[PDB]
Amino acid sequence: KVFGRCELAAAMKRHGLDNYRGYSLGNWVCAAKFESNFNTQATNRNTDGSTDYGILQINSRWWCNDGRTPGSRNLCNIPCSALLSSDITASVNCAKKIVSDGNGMNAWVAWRNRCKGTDVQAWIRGCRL
Ligand SMILES: [Cl-]
Ligand SMILES: [Cl-]
Repeated sequence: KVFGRCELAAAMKRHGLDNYRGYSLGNWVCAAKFESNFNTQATNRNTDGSTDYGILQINSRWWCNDGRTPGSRNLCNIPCSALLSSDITASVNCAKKIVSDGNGMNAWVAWRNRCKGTDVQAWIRGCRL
């Protein structure tokens, strides 16, 4: 599913990501834009052989099981395909675990390079939240 910007903002808010671990909702919408263009089906292979899945490009080296990343953890205890659903619950629940691990949203390289330090509130401007 390719979410609309406000559509994804409302879904994230309803799932309690807004202000989670101190990250206002625009941070999550900005990260999702650059990680996946709001497309739940996005997948990308990493150089180490792991793959990133879903709206927040959650990786199989640590967080989900895709059956092909040797030496892996599955810290969210889910198949990586659950992160590609039109229902973003699994992506949100797993993102909450990732952002609570010590490095905050710096775990998402695209958030650090393209959202951190920018006016991230602009990502939810005009949305009826
Ligand atoms: Cl915001
Ligand atoms: Cl933090």
